[PDB]
Amino acid sequence: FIVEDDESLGHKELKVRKGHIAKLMATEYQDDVEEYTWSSLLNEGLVEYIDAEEEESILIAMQPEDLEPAEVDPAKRIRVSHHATTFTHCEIHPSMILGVAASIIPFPDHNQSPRNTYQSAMGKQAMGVFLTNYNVRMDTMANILYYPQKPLGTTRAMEYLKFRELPAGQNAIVAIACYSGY
Amino acid sequence: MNAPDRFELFLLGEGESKLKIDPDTKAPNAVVITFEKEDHTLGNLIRAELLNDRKVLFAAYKVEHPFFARFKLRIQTTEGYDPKDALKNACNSIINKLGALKTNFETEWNLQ
Amino acid sequence: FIKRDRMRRNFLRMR
Amino acid sequence: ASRHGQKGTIGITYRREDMPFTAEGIVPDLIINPHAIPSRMTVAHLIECLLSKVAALSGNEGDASPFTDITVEGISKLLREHGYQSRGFEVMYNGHTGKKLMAQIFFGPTYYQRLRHMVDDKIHARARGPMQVLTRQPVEGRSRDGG
Amino acid sequence: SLHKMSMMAHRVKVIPYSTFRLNLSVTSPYNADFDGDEMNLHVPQSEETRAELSQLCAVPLQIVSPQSNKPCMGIVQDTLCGIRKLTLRDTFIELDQVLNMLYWVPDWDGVIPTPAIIKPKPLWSGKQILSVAIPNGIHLQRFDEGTTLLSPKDNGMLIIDGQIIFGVVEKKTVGSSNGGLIHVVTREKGPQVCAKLFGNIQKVVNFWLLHNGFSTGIGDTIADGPTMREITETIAEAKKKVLDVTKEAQANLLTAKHGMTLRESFEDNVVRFLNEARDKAGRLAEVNLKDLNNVKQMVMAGSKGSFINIAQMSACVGQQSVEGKRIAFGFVDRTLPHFSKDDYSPESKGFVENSYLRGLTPQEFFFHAMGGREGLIDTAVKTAETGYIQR
Amino acid sequence: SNTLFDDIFQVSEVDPGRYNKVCRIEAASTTQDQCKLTLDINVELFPVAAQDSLTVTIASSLNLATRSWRPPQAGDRSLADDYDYVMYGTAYKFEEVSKDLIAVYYSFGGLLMRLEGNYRNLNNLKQENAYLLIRR
Amino acid sequence: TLSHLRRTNTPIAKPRQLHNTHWGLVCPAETPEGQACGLVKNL
Amino acid sequence: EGPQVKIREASKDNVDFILSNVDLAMANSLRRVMIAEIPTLAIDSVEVETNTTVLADEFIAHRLGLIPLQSMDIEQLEYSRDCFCEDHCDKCSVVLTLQAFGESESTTNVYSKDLVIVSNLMGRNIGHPIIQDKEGNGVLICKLRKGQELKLTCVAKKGIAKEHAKWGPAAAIEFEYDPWNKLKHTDYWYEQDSAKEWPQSKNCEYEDPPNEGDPFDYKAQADTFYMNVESVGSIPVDQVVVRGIDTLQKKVASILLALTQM
Amino acid sequence: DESAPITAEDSWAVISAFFREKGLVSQQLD
Amino acid sequence: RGNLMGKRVDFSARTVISGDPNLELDQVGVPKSIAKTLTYPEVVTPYNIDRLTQLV
Amino acid sequence: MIVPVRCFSCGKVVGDKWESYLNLLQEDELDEGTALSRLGLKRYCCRRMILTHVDLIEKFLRYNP
Amino acid sequence: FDMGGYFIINGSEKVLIAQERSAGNIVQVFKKAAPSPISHVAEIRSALE
Ligand SMILES: [Mg+2]
Ligand SMILES: [Zn+2]
Ligand SMILES: [Zn+2]
Repeated sequence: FIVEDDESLGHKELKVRKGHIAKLMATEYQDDVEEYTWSSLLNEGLVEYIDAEEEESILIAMQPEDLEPAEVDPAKRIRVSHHATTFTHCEIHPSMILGVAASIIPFPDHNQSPRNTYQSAMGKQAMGVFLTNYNVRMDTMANILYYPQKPLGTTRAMEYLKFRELPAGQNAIVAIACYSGY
Repeated sequence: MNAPDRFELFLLGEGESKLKIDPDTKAPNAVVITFEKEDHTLGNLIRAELLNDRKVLFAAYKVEHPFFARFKLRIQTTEGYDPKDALKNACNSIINKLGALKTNFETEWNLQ
Repeated sequence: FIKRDRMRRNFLRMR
Repeated sequence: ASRHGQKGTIGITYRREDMPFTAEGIVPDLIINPHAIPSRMTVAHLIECLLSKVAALSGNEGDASPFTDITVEGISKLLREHGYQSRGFEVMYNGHTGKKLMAQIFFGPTYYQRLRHMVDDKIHARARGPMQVLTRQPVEGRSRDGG
Repeated sequence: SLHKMSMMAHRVKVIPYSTFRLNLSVTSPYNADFDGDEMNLHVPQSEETRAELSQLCAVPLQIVSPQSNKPCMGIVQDTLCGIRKLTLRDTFIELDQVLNMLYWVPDWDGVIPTPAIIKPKPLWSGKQILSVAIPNGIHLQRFDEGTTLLSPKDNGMLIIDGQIIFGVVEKKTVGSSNGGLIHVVTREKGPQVCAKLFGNIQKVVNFWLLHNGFSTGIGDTIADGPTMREITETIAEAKKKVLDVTKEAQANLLTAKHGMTLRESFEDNVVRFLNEARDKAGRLAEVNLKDLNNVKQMVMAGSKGSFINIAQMSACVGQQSVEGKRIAFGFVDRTLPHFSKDDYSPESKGFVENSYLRGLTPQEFFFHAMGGREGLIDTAVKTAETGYIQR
Repeated sequence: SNTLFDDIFQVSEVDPGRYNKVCRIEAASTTQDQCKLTLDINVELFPVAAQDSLTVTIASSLNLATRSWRPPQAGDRSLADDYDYVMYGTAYKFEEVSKDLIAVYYSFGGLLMRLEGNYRNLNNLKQENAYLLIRR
Repeated sequence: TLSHLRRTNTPIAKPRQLHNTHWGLVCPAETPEGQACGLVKNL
Repeated sequence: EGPQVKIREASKDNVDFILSNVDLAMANSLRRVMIAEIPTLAIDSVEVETNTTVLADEFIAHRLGLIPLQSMDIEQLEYSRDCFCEDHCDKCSVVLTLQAFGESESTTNVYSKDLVIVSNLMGRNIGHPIIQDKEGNGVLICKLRKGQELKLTCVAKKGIAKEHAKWGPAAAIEFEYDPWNKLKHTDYWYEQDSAKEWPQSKNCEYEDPPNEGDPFDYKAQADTFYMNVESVGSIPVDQVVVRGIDTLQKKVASILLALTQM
Repeated sequence: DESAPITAEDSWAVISAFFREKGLVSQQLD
Repeated sequence: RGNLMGKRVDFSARTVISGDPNLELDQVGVPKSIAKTLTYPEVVTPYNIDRLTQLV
Repeated sequence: MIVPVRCFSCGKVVGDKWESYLNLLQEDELDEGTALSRLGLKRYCCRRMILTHVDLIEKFLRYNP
Repeated sequence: FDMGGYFIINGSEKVLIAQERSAGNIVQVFKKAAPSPISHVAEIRSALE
């Protein structure tokens, strides 16, 4: 996102606002035809593509509402302050710094990092249903779970990964007990 | 190929007593008896009843290892009170408790 | 604390 | 394996009536071992199992998206109201004696993955198989009757 | 396979279903666990080898490691968790049960000991039952801090004739210690007896654990809402103790003592403050727990975890690190752009002041990935150097 | 058969250290000023009040032991019935604390008894696996 | 199948570590363990 | 008389009761009987005539296992093994077959109710597939579009749930006692208050409050239990307990019988 | 309103477009 | 290395391991199959000739 | 795929609830928690199954055969 | 649900992986604190597009 500093409020905010978003789900929910697609955000100067070299030069914000307006649960993680004036960008959403593999872990922000790394490797040999057309491919060594189940603790990302239509496991009623030694 | 059948989880093996009347030597008028082809339900009862006869010194059982329908059962009585003939006196009794219960539930039901 | 989708019912109505 | 690097295997199978059970009559699919937790830090594996329980009660889908405000306390009270112990714990009954269990059990659903590494692919034994060409040694390779 | 005792000669019990199947307490030497590891087997073909195997490479013979003159096989897992609860004073066991537990021990004479309580309600105490499996003759005693022949907080060990008398059986006694039990039986009655001892102590303590059950759960990671306050106070003093120091350097009014630069001394000045504060916190959370709190038991049982684990769960995660230095200014003068430059502040350079319970904040999370990998690389190489070196 | 040792012991104090059933007791002879006791018990089955003068009996056996515990029948002219409370254990330490001040150390199955007093009163206490019988 | 397509590679300072600059560019979490820890990394 | 059974609720298909005046393992093993050794018919061997469908064969044949069947007159059927018959007959089994066709243009479902018995029941009352929906559409088996066929033959046999869940007459069994924790077989773990965050059993009505401020009747034993059986429709619930107990009676009496072979 | 400043939960809208725009193989297909 | 200090040998088996409390500290469970393939010769003597004959 | 026949843990009646489940949603604009409720699934091991099935076969059927 | 991203060679799904390289046309400085007489090395790996 592109912070904007000279703004009607007399301080910084985002060039993106509600109407923009409104037409989005509007265009999303065609599915008349105006197609307020991602591209439009660009040529409207809404969000700016940014690379590594460029980052050296800027000062980004974690979450907009978190930070941009100048200004509680004990169970909440403790969050940093908005002292920083000259923000020029705000992150789209930080949970978008994870690979395909990571954003299938529930709550990857509560575990111990190598666990994730272990998890990252593991799904890639979790069996599941790799591709719906499967009945007609003549591949070798394809493995298909029977009654795949969409998980419970999903993750706002994973929808995009269409996991919830080709899931790779089952919810199971597990009990953490020292039952019989075995 | 390595898989044992399933009737003889209850079907008597041939030339094999369903039980095994085995004297033990560790205690007088004690005994250990081997049960082919069954499981806790049969077992655990047969203990509990045997903790209520008064003429019994000791009674306990275990399943050695999950994979067979055998557990083992150990009775010790007071002197001159055979544990075989302490089984009947137990076992006769349970059916009594059921032929008591069942009909004392049969007539609990025609009431519906 | 949940996932809600049909707000197309809202958004097409809110529109 | 769980979704957190708890790759484990199947110790053993217990048909249902041996599985320890709760008052409600549920019986766990699958039992893991508390010593799995402590030095795996696999806290998220707990919270999922909690949240997943709440979801299957309410009907929603637990949002396990990371950097979200959704604390534990929030999840907890939500669980409580549905009539369960706040921390997902439950009374459970041993399945052999049909007795109470002198301590209470963690309990919920939780997403599990299966993995390729089935045993029937990993077993083989060899007593005078076929030798190599070169050193007349027993051949290698599991599919090939290797040594 | 890089012990002598990485290969031993087990007796064969032919079973059903298609895994290799083995008793746990020998899983420590193979450094093996059941997360899928495979294992090879070899069958000798002529008598001498069988004799050569049996009389040398049998497991029971291999129990004191000639490596560091102590046993290489404690009683280590949930059993070691299970055994703890059992030998507690608070515990008592009743006839119906005491009966069965005794039957399990297969070496058993057939003599019901006296219950430690009659009138009312004949009733045993765990320690006694356990004293069945232990063979006679044993004498063993160890006096911890504050162990007295009365033992008010129930420390130490004292066993006589094969009769536990006081103390709470645990790792330091039945694990793989210096001169805990298994060491002693071995020397006294040879291995063969000790082999049975491992068997029986497992058949009992499991059985009693089965019907006692044991579990864990998030609650075990929740602390007293108040003591959470103090954690935060200890968090605070640090930042104070951190912020204070910082100006002292910028005031140019800092002295590194002779040997290290201004900045390097500034580092040790800081990072100490962080670790100690984190540790100063974890202490409290660990202290605040109940004897109920299962993980607090697991650690007290010595079977898993340690102070650090729980301190990382509930108290705080504390400073991440690469190369032992703090996180480094990766871009110019700032690790991550979401911060300005010259910002050395603990949270910027890569402190972590939540705890695994209450989630990690993107900057923190990223940071915590850094060190988490650094371990992995190190693990990878530190093996490959070791494996080669040892070769 | 016989009381190996008896005397009154007023409950001077009771401390329930972290234990749900189990407590630390302090009692002393009325008869002789120097005879004392700290002993554990399961309170439930005999819970406790400060300054209860407790006469205390030990009585190495029952009739008036290489013996698998047996369930009573009837009219078993045992002991401990006119006594309130009973256990089973064995000594493990004959500590001679001073001049004829002695102490013994009885664990009962994990339950800890520590007398102290005059040897001369305590002559009867020699490595018998004794019982414990307190009333009132 | 997906992540595979968004893999990278790096044949062969310390190029196995996880530099600040990888923020949001390559996954701070996923990397196969062993010989290629670090040198394989997914977008 | 012996133990007592206060039947509280009876759904068409669920039976609750309190099990009064009874020892514990008794209560248990009545239950584990209920789950495990209730003889029952169910589809086992699955010949396939013709499968166009998208499902792998046994994947069908699998679920064809778990289709509950009328099983009142089950005892008038004897077991497969005990059939000297040519491996099945009207004495041992029921043979069902199926004629499913993807004819219409919309997707065409499949249900149990599309099954046909093909064997001389001797008028028996077993095997009629179980339709616990009003609409007379039973279990969903499979989906057919335009132009997919399924013809097949099936043999169903007697058996008990232990041999394969399919033979289960029983579903999840409620079980509780001492709902009031008066017995102390269990220690309520807690952070603050067993009272506060431990919902009282439904059953806590049925037995008094703990009238606390009282000494502990250590000698209290368990009886007056709280169970809620729940069948599938393989047999209605009252016939389960009947078949449940009579089984256990038929069990112990076996021991004595062979015992009498001293 | 139409010019109102945004809330986090919006962004998922923004994102879901981005993928609808591109997909996951983008640089490959590009 | 690959063919003198170490080599592919016969009379071997390998699989995954599973814990078990009910096995004696020196025991090992062998999958009933594996045992059927591995073997070990034995010499007829007056003693085992009986049993051996029966095995055959 | 297809709507497993009865649940792994409980085993209560699912191979009927399936489409009944649906009409509820479309016709009654009805929430899930409410839905499974008036489906008569008061336990939750079941309140797992149907809640997280995936009816895939409604994809395969698209293919010409 | 497929997404392409790849080829088929002799009928088998191959995939080009991103390889990675140093970027061309970059001035770069290092040290060489090896005792060699060259205590700083600036480089550039010129490439023609
Ligand atoms: Mg392993
Ligand atoms: Zn027949
Ligand atoms: Zn269910």
